[PDB]
Amino acid sequence: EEDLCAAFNVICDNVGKDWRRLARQLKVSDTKIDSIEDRYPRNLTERVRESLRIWKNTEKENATVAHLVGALRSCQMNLVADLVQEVQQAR
Amino acid sequence: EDLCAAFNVICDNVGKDWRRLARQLKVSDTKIDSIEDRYPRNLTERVRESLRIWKNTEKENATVAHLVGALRSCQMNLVADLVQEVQQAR
Amino acid sequence: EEDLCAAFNVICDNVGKDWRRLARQLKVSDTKIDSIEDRYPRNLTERVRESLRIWKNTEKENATVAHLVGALRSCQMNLVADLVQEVQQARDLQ
Amino acid sequence: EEDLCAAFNVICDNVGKDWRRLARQLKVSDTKIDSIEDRYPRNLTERVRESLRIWKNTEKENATVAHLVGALRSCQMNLVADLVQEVQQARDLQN
Amino acid sequence: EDLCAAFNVICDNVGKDWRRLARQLKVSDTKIDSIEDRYPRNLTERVRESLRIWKNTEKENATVAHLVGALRSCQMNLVADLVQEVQQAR
Amino acid sequence: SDVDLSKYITTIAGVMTLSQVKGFVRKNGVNEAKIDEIKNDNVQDTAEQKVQLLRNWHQLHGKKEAYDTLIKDLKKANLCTLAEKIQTIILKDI
Amino acid sequence: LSKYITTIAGVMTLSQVKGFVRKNGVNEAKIDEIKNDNVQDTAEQKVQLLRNWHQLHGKKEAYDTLIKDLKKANLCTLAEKIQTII
Amino acid sequence: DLSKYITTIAGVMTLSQVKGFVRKNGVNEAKIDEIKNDNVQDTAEQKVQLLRNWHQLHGKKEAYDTLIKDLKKANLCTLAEKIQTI
Amino acid sequence: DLSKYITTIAGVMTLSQVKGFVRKNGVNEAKIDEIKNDNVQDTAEQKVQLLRNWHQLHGKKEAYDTLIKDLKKANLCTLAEKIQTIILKDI
Amino acid sequence: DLSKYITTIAGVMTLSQVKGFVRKNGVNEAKIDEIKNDNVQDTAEQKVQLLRNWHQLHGKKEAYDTLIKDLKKANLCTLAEKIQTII
Amino acid sequence: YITTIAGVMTLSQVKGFVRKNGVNEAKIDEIKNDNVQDTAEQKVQLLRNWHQLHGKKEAYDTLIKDLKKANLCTLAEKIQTIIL
Amino acid sequence: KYITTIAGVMNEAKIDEIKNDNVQDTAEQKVQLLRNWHQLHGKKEAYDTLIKDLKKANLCTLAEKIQTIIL
Repeated sequence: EEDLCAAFNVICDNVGKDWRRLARQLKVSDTKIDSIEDRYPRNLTERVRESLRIWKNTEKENATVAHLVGALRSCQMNLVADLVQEVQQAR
Repeated sequence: EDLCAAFNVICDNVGKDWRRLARQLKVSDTKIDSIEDRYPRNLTERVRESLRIWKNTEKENATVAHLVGALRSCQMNLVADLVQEVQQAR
Repeated sequence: EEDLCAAFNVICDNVGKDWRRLARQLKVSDTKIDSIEDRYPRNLTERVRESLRIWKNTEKENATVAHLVGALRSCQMNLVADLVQEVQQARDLQ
Repeated sequence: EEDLCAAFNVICDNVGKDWRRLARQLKVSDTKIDSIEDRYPRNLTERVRESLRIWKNTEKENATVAHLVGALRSCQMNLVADLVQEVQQARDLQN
Repeated sequence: EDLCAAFNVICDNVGKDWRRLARQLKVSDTKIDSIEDRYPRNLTERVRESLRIWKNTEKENATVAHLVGALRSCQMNLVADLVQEVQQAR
Repeated sequence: SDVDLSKYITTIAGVMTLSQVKGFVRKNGVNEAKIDEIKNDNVQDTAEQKVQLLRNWHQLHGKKEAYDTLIKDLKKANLCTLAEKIQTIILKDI
Repeated sequence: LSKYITTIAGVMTLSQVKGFVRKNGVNEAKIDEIKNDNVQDTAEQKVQLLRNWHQLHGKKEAYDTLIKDLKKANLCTLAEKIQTII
Repeated sequence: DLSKYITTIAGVMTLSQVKGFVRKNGVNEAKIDEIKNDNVQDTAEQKVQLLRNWHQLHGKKEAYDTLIKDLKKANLCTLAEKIQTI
Repeated sequence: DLSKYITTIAGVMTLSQVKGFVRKNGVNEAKIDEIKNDNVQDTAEQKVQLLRNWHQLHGKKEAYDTLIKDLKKANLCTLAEKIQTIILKDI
Repeated sequence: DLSKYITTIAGVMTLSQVKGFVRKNGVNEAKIDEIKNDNVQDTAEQKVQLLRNWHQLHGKKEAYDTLIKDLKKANLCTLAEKIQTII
Repeated sequence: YITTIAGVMTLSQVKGFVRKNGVNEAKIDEIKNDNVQDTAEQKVQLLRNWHQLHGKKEAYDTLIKDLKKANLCTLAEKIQTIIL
Repeated sequence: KYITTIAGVMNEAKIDEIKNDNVQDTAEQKVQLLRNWHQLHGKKEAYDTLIKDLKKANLCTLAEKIQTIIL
């Protein structure tokens, strides 16, 4: 299911400085958060994409769509959860 | 460059209020966050980056006159007047 | 050996930006700190692992788990030192 | 020659985080500014030296101490302008 | 190695006000900018770098007595006393 | 209506003042920790505090039924003139 | 008023600086933004209110506006001293 | 194991009193200044890092009841009981 | 030994008194004004930093007795008694 | 020569005094905003950087006299004398 | 309705209601100095701190007792009913 | 220093700014105003100027009190 990438491009363009909440409500540790910060010093969208990529690799096949549209609810982030729903509905 | 000469008049005359020029010139908020992260302690470079992103989005449309009009719409005119005054001089 | 390595992974998974505090207390020179910082600029965990390899290869025989835990106690790394102790305690059963 | 490199040390030894203004005035493109920024993300003096070397290579035959001071005075930098002029006089008196 | 322990009593005691000691410790402002650009979020490492560059520029003159005298000059007494307690206990 | 406030956040935040924005969001499901984080993140910067508070509210408040509840709360806040200003701004923009 | 804001602000209190820019058309949110970003600091508040007016209005015909605004409301007593500086 | 709550305790409470608590429990002002300069204009990461440093200095062995008691002494009854709900 | 007691002592004692006390023990207005300019609208770090500045300028030895003498150099008997009581309770 | 005495001079005046002195010199508000937003929660760094900016605007020649004349013109002889004694 | 409570209650009434739950002088001074000419936000923060200090229980009863002590129980009950 | 001990028990733009910035703090505003006036009067002959100002304001009680504080 490539719909994750369509949803992934929505998230990279919808959350900025508060990306740490995504890496904490999801399956990422604080040491990995610091590693992600180090890997991309100046960029931010690369970091927000990398946290999601790490989470996807961790969850393997369990988390495809709903485990993201619902993981964007416990960390607030409802608006991005609404947006990823819309892209999946159309395509 | 013709735009570069008119660009330096804006990168050196507006400071903290660069978010207005960025947002009211077709730049998103995640891109603004990327600009802030890229220049944690810098303001002129932040203004230059916002202007550069706007110019990259507009491409061919990105001419001086549209920039002056957009500045005027942003409630600011002195930098719009200055780039206009330089435009006649140069 | 697997005894010390199981404690290295807890270190490589619990300390972030403070990888130089630890190495200064862990018998690592400042020039070495700068060299490792300029060697792995895109992998913090690799930097921590390289900081720990210097101690694991310099002390050799004296590089025991208890020594590492005590050194972590000295440098105010008490939570992670406890986390290493639990693994040593759990693995001491076998 | 040798007398050209002498005035490069004082400017490298004075301006720090504000090498962007010098690069902009000394005819350095924004793409090259970003290239130097990414190449040397921690060493400021290396970035300043790179900007000055780019300007000197671009000007070639027009790269002289007087032109360098004129450029350094176009972008508002007058403390360095006096410092560069001070070193240049000493070289002539010495030889 | 006596000066190595001296930094550890200062590298973890003094905080954001390292600039006063650095300039008092005969350090140029361009080198201060280089330090602040080399370690953007490593203030303790910045203090370590400033003291290292001072020790490098003083060489043989970089002794504990010089360090404590300079610290006491720029209204930095407790760190001067704490580094005196360690050298007294040693 | 079904208008989208994603491209209107900057302007509307510009119209409102900081005290009114704070009181409204605190009265519309925003805690104190986020308010304090915005305050100490953008100290001496209110034109960005307004935008950050509005963005956080509208982010936790989803897409559907956002402008409507904004105007409803403003009407209950005895500040209808700002709501009319927002209506005119949206009508001119669209 | 190319670079004259600092000197002219030294004659007018904060009441007169705000009362003049407000009659020019500066938004009350912008006044609030400076006040909340420079609280307990009157010296910086005066400059930024006057600087944004110079931005909101523009450069052409700058000085003629202050003379009329600072003396129309029976405030011409001290308005004579401002011209001495210029 | 309180490693999974430090990301929430910071999120349910302000920064000033968290800094006061970690300083009271035995962290020096140099570390607080280093953390503050680590993330400029970012108080969420600052809070999680201050709590992380407090936890590092305290230790895993009995890392929760001491925190609850210390907060109770600081009149944090609301957040001593709120940690259990979440 | 006031190294660990700069926070609680600052918390109990008010800023309008901390400033008066430090402006009797050799402080300059190029540092108190810097501290006022920083930590804007936050009179907790201000108190902590004023007390820390006094203690750092006055060194380690002769600290608690210095504070008590300075407090007694004005109408602050109740504050001095409270400080003595909390010191006794702590140790 | 004020090149090595900027910091010691800067540690005598308040931030408002330094800002007013540099504004009277003729520095743009963009530089003030940039220096404030690059060194936040650090008043000493703001002051020293403002003085360095004023120095780069001005020159080594006629620098001490300019500073003393500007400071005396604002009825601030207390700080002006201190610079002379320390220099 | 913290702002409404501050507006309806007098300044002396607000001080008494704050002191009726153990409000330290240092905390009051910090709140006053950290928020100048913003009495609404300062009052809201002070009331939040007082509610946090007094706990979840013995809060409505404490407010009722404070209102009774000021002989303004009827006015106070109106504010509480609107909020809850 | 001296302004702290000269506080005792006692360009209009600067006065207005001091009043506005410290409206709720009377002691701080008074200290700032006294320090500004002392700085404007000049460092030299501070005691003589203060004594003359006190005498011209019919405040001999403060001048006598100030003399005791000085010596």
